[PDB]
Order: sequence, then structure tokens, then C-alpha cells
Amino acid sequence: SRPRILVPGKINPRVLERLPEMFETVRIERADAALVTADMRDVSGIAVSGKLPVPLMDAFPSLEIVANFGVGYDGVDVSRAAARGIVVTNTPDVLTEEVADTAIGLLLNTLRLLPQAEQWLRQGRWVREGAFPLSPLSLRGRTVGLFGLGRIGLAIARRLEAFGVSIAYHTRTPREGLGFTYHPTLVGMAEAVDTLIVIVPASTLKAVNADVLSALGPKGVLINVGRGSTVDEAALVTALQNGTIAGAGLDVFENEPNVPEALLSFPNVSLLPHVASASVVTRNAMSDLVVDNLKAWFSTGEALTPVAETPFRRRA
Amino acid sequence: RPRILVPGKINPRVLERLPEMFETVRIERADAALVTADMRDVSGIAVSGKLPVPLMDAFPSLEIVANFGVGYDGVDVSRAAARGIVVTNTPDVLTEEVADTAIGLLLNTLRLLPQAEQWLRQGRWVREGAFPLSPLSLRGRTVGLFGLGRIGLAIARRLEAFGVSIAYHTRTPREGLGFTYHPTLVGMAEAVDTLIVIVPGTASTLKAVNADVLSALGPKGVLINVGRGSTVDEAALVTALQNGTIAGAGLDVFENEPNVPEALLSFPNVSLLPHVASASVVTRNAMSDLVVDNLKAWFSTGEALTPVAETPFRRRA
Repeated sequence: SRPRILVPGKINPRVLERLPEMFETVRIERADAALVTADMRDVSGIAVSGKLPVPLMDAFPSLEIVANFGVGYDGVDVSRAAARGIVVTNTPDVLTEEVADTAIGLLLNTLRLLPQAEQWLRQGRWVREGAFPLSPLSLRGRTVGLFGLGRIGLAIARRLEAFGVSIAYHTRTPREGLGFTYHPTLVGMAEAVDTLIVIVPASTLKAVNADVLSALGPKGVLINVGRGSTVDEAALVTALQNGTIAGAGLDVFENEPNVPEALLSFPNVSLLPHVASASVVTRNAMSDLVVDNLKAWFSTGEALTPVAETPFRRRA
Repeated sequence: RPRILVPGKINPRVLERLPEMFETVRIERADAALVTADMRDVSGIAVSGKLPVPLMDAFPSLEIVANFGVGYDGVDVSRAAARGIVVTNTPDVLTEEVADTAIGLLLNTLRLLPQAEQWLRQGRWVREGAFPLSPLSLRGRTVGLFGLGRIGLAIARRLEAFGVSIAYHTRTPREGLGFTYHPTLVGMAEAVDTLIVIVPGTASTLKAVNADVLSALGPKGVLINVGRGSTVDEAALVTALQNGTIAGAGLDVFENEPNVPEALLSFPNVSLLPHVASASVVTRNAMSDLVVDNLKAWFSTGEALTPVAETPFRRRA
């Protein structure tokens, strides 16, 4: 019979629309083991956006595959899935250009204060008060340091080159044939650049700390489009308050959808609710890749975009 | 020390640097009625915005009008040229900045980043969940540049790196360019889904972006105006947005700035900026420097740095 695919919690409707091509669908209102009933013993696969708790993942003896919606899969315990022989797929490549677009957008918005300028116009202030204040910052003359690279980092770099900015990067191992300036230390890169873009596609927990920010300097701008936990929140707030850095743009946070109240108060900070890939067309392509992974697995025994930790083939 | 009139508001950097070579004369507004008898000896003007002809013609010794900005519509250049008055503007030093703003506006129009930010700041991420998915994207789009120039090229250069095709429409095509030329605007609009209005040249484009150009652009069509407000038929744009004839618009310029038509403020798929193209501290400082440097160059060497095309003049003492 049609394999049974569990979808816990909210997911893009396009996933649900396309699952019935090959599958029977099982929904639970939230990603919670307590919602699992006895008749779900025959679940073979999971399609999920966001957190997949280990107790839910391990409630299914026939589970073969976790199709993760998103290029990041921190919400899936990949080590535990790998240990149980469960293949894990993600959604790379189909969102790369979109995410890079958002990152440039965030950066331009952080530097030039375009959303505030728009707000100023919409509130009637252009007429009565005159011109929106001049943005203290600009992309002109800036040097960018990429913390992490990957296909997304390359895409961002490619865009930034066309803006006439120098590109540096920091990764554990350098890359051959690139033409960006490599830096074996983060702090050293931060010393050499005024704009730090956190991508981090290894542990980087609190890597962007008080010393990295201090090194970045008083014209320094931090853009986080990677992992919220990579940035030391308390250190960022202090640095913004003291003018140790000049500004920041953040698309990710430690405890989404909550955003620290202190960050909301700064006039030189741009904040987005994790919209990196959040267009209809890109989220549809991601939805298609989730489903196509499942279809490919169950029909050919080979997934399309398995994660690096699970290069598996189906046995049945 | 030549006397330089500065009428109305101007970047403080201009006022800081004028005393290097000049005596400065301020009037609170660009108005001939503020002119007193002791200002007869004014030799030059530095001005941002409108320079009314009566003010310009109040000064028999006037040699030079140093315009703050690449656009100089506020100066009657034909009248200045007729009186032998050189006019300078501020090109080049703002090109990359303006192109940056245009890309920003475009990304904001398509991806709704300012609304997403507003949604977060209003507490809606917690209470309601994710910001709605943006109906539009830059992915798969084709861009048509209405007008080109150094700013157009700069925009195109950026857009190529985003993996978008570039078309352009100008009166005469350009040799050795990688872009698809279109002798008609409406034809370009048929071929593309994203129309960026730049129109840097001499020629008239009054209401060129009309109901038919918008209709041609189509129901996935996006209009970005970073050129001249008057180039877009405002009534036609509003109707097209209301009927879903086009999908969205981003505007940095308006017909009667700083006033913005009330109807345009109501649309959820429109991004509006108060003419911030060049409005960074660093670019406005470079513009300020070029205004002053034009004056200094004129009065010290008899040659301006960036005289406008209509006044290729040299100083006679």
C-alpha cells in the first residue's frame, strides 16, 4: 500500500496538495508525541517544517525518512536519525538565490534605513517636517566578511561584487580557485572588514562575541542570516548601546518568534521575522522538493537531496 | 573673496567649506523679495532645489550657479545660458548610491521587507505566526530599463548578478552592450515583467508610462520609478493597481514632492520612499564637495569641473 506520511503541525499547503500523488497523509495538530495514536504505528515517513522532537521521531518503528522543509535542519536530530538508519532530506539549491536576495535586501535596509524612510513618508512627516534624515551609513566604501560560505555565501558574494565591494571569508578550511581573501580566524576577518555577514551553513555557538564586534569597529555592521545562537545576544546589545558597532540587520533569533525587547529599541537595527526564503514561488519549490524527495525515496530507493550525515539508500 | 548666495536650506557641508575661498550670503528662502541692496555684488549661487528666475536675474555680476544634485530642473538653464551664466551639477559622485537605492526599492517592493519588519515590531510574529508569503519575487523576472545612462548601467550591472535578463528602451541603441534593445516602450513592456524608470536624458517622457504600457506589462508586472514622477501617468497607475492590471510598484519620486497622492498610500503592494536615492551622509557630502569644488575651480582657474551640457563656458573676469 501507499506509504503513510506524517505531517506534524503547520506546513505549506502545497506539500499537502502533492502528497496524495503517492501517499496517505497523517496529520497531527502539533509536533508532539502525545498526539500519536495507536493507528499511526505504520508511519513510514515524515514531512516537517521546524522542530521534530526526538520522542515524536522515535514513536514510529517503520520510519524510513524525514523530509525537512528548509535548507537548515537543526530541528531534526540528525545524529539520532543517522544512528537509526533514517535518511534525512532537506531543501537546498531551490532557495539559494532567494535567500541571497533577502540578505542583500536586509543589508541595504540596515545601511540606508529604507523602511524608516517609508514609515516617515506614510506618517505624513515629509510634508510637515521635510526630508527624512540622511542615513549615517552606506554600502559605499564597505568591505564585507562572510562568516561561512556554501552555495548561499557564494551567491551573496556574487551579488556584492556587482556593488563594487571587496569580499573576505572565514571558514575552517579555505577554498581553492576563489579570489576572495581567506581568513583562518573570525576575529582577524572582523579586524579587516567593516561588514560581517553571518551565514554559517560545525559549531559556531556565540562565535560572534564581544571581541569580534569590538574588532569590527565603530563603522561596523552585523548582518545575521544564519543562526541566531551564533551571535552573543548580550554582547550585541551592549555593543549597539555603546556605539561599538554602527548597526545591525537580523533575520534570525535564538528563540523565534520571540525577539529580545532590547533589540526593538535601537534606531540603527533592522529586524525581519525569518523571511529569507518566504516568497510564494520559492516556498512552492521547497514544497515540491520535500514531496519529490519522498516520492524518489519510495519509488527508486534514492533521495534527491539527502543531508551529508545520511547518504543512505532504501532497504525494504 | 567672491560673494556666494545660498538661498534656502542646503547641506551644512556646503556652508562649512565655502569660507575656504568665499564670502557667504544667506537668505532664508529662494525668493527675490529677500534680496537687499548690499547683495548687488553676488558673483555666484550655490543652491539645492528651485532657483526662481527673478532671484537668478536679480544679480548683474552673477557668473555661476552651482546646483546641488545631478538633476537641475529647478534652474532655468536656457535663461542662464542666454545670460552667459555657467551652471554646474553633481554627477558621478552619486551614481553607485542611486543604483543601490533602486535595487533596495525593488527588493522591498517584491519581498515586502518593510511590512515584514512592521509585522515583527507590532508583535504579530508571536500572536499570529509567520508574515504571509510574499506573492512576488525577483526569481524568474525580466527587467526593462526605461532610459539608461551611467545610473542605468550601474543598475543593470547589479541586476545581472541577481541572474535577471536586462532589456532597455532608449531613442538610439547602444553599441557593444549585452542587453536587448527595444525601439518602443510598449514593446519592451510586453517583453518584460519589471519596468524600471530611470529616464536620465534630455528628451521628453511626459506620461510615457501610461495605461497601455502598464497593461502591456501585465498582471505579474512591477513598476519601479526612480527617474521622474511626471513620466508616470499617476491616474493610470492608480487604476492599474486597483484593478490588478499590474502586481505592484515601488516609487521614489513624485510629481509634486513632498506631496504624495493619497490613493497611492492605500495599496498593500506599493513601496514608497521620500526621494532618498542619494540620501546618505557620505554621498551627500561628496555632492556638497563637488558644489564647492566647482565654485573654487571656476573662480581660481576659470574652468568648472562639471558644467552642464548647455553651458560649456569658461570664465571671463
